[PDB]
Amino acid sequence: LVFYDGFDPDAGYMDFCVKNAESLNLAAVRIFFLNAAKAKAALSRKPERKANPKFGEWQVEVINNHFPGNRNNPIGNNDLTIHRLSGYLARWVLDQYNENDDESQHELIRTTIINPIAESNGVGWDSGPEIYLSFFPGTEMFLETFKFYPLTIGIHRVKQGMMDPQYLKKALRQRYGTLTADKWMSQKVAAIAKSLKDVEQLKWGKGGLSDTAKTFLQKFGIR
Amino acid sequence: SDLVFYDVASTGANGFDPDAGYMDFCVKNAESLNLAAVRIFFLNAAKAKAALSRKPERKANPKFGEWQVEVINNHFPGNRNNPIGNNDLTIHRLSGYLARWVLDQYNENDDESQHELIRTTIINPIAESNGVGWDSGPEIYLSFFPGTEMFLETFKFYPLTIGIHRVKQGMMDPQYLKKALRQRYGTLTADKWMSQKVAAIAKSLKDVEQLKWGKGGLSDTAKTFLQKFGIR
Amino acid sequence: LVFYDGFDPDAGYMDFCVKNAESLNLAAVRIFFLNAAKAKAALSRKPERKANPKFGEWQVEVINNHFPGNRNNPIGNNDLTIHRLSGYLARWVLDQYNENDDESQHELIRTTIINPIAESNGVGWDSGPEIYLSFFPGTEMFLETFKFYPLTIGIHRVKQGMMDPQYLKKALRQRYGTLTADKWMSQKVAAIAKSLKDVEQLKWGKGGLSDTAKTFLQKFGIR
Amino acid sequence: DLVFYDVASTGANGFDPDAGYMDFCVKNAESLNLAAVRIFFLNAAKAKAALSRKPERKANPKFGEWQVEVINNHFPGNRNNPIGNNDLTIHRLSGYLARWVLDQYNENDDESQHELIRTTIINPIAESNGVGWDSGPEIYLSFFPGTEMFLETFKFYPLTIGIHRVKQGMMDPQYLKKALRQRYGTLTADKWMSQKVAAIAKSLKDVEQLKWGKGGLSDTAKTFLQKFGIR
RNA sequence: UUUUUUUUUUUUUUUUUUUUUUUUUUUUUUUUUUUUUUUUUUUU
Repeated sequence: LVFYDGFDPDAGYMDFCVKNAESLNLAAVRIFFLNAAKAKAALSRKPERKANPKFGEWQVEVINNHFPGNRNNPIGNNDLTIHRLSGYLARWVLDQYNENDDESQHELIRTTIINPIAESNGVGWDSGPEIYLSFFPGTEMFLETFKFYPLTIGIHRVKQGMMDPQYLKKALRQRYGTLTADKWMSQKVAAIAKSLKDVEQLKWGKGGLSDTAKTFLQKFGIR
Repeated sequence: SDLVFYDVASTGANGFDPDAGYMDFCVKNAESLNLAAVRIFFLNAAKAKAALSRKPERKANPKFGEWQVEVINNHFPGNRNNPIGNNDLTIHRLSGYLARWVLDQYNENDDESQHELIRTTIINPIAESNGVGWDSGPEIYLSFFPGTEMFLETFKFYPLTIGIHRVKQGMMDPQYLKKALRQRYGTLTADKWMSQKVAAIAKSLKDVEQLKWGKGGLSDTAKTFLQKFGIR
Repeated sequence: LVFYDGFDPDAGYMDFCVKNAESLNLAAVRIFFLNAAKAKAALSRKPERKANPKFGEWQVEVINNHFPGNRNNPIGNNDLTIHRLSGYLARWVLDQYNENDDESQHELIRTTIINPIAESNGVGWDSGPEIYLSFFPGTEMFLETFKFYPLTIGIHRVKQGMMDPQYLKKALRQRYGTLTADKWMSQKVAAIAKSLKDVEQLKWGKGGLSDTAKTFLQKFGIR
Repeated sequence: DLVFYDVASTGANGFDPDAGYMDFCVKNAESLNLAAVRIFFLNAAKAKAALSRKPERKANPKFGEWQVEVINNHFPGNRNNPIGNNDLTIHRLSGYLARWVLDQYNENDDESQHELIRTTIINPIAESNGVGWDSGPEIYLSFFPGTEMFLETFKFYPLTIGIHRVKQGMMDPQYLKKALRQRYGTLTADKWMSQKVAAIAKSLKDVEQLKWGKGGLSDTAKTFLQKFGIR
């Protein structure tokens, strides 16, 4: 009853890869990305402080504070949330891709791994492995790795009134490799603007069902 | 809530024709059907869904009244990708096939005695739970069963438009409409019937919109009673 | 896998009184009726199937299906919900009152036991023990005991657009002692109409939120 | 946990916040300063939660280097413990101190001392709706709880903030009731609700014209984002 | 359908208690894809 008055994800990734490089494969991760949603829900229902969900055949200790009451429980730099997984695991896939040149293996990834959030906006692997994987949440942790895309997708989304600005706040504090938010907002402006044009010219069309159906339903007042 | 998650494949197409599966079904079963059997089913459908999501077996054989049948189970979490041939049965597909079977019965004759029996016997909890009864029409009453989006023509678009009205009122999550929107109107693609049969649909909607949408109906004696005290 | 095709509160009361006559007193009950609300809330947050809430110093096993998902879990004729307590417990108070003639004890009840729903409509013990206690939910289970008041309050409420009719449905199926809904709707019409006049002439303004305030808030688009 | 207790029935007592405020300033003016208070306002909710564990009737918490005798009935069992119009709860402190800060600001027109105050003292709730000192002192501090004790002094803002909050469905209307029974200096609610209606609607318009974000965003971020056509 | 269940109504008090609570490479709240497939709301 008496009163007075630093998380690095690059580090967290090395930690995470170490403990799990062993147990990972495409089919496991694929299944994670599909149910990233489903678990956010369930964990909000569970009152517990931790949980060990299983994706396919890869169980993992994640911290739960999706439950209403836990939302403010502090978290160590090696701890996992679904968000942090989504980020780390996205980065993993990219690393799997750049590992090699194999068109056969590259095609396996584009076949196995699938990103609903991206596909829901008509964006596919053909657009770019970076830009594709940037739609997964948690990629704001690795702006240099993902070429500002996780940011600029957000920017572009906010510009079209499809996202509440307050969801950018996560990304705007994050580093660019070894630069503070305050520094790179100043230095990397053109680079960011390049990375936005790149985002702008994607097809933001397909994904929202067929076009016929899009419109049909609009006729009877819906979205 | 036991936080086990699984794959969800693509395996595109499958070309499932419900009219095809329906005939195969009537052939194999017409023999063993009757209002008592079916009546029961429609009341224990959701019951049977829940119970199959415990039983880990791939196939099951439930029994309604005195009618047993081979259904495919993948209500159970792990089984949700088990592939299904266009003659096989899920609860869903039965609910659709049987809903149509009942319609055929009604339309078979104009016997006021047999229609009597049908209204009286068979019952759609979902319809009644929106304050809707047989008197609104047969086609519209049975369209409230799930599975009837397999036969959009046969039920005069009502399965689609019920869904649309449901969304328009924020009574339903739009994900659940998507089922219908990929279905056919007898011999058309969605792409086609969405383009052409728009007027026909808006009619079907108007009909659905003019139903006594109550949620939890009342008894008829209660209204005439309350109407004594100036309530209506 | 194989399929085919009624709760009597008079009985449920005897069961309930038996198991709890022992542990009850005014100060306990009083506290229940105050937090009847607060528990409806909390139980909706708890995912569990049962709960043992404590009112003052009287703990009790009640069935929870205030949680969204449990709402359809079937319930035995001896089981308690808050609603069924509220009813039973209301009946208990009346029985306490008619037990005796003691003006001293009668005054202890009017002092100890308090009904917000009644007082919020300006209705107090002076109106009648029956009519007062009829504002408590769950009294529809005992229409004969509470002289059609639980019903007619509802009727009168609906007449003044202060209640959605659909809340009367509970009461309209309930018995009058040993008569079906279908029978007494026919036979007891005058009696009901007497019990409604009785209701009509109470004071519906006082006790609640002051009329000045009612309006004030309306001016800034509020009720 | 579901452990329900009884409820107070006694009425009116007399708690005159202007009275209790002077007694308080008298007893404590001595020991107060921006550092102490600054701290309080940041650990107020912290202290609430901690007192609802400590079963004692009274407590003596300390902020910065300022200790004080508060009355605890955050603890479940204690919620009916009766309180004299000179005693302190966290709530009443929040109100008293919010007023103390205002007196400080108004004491002079020293741009140097106002500087210090804006810089030091900080209302998490105001900042967490995207509101800062620049919106005005009276309006900024009204976001503290307890300031409904002094509706005049804070230009109705404590009431109208609450109203706007409900109008937006950001708040449960039960929590407005506190204010609606309070005074406007020398009037009953009954009176000031009747008469000072225009004055209130003004105070509302002011509150409604605040930059109601929710969660701040650094000033550099806005000017940055304004390069890409975002505000 | 229901002698079921659930969702509105929960008193006065210049009283008391209960939601809001900034900086942060923290945390939480949006976006979650194709098939006349399958699963997941609707159930008198």
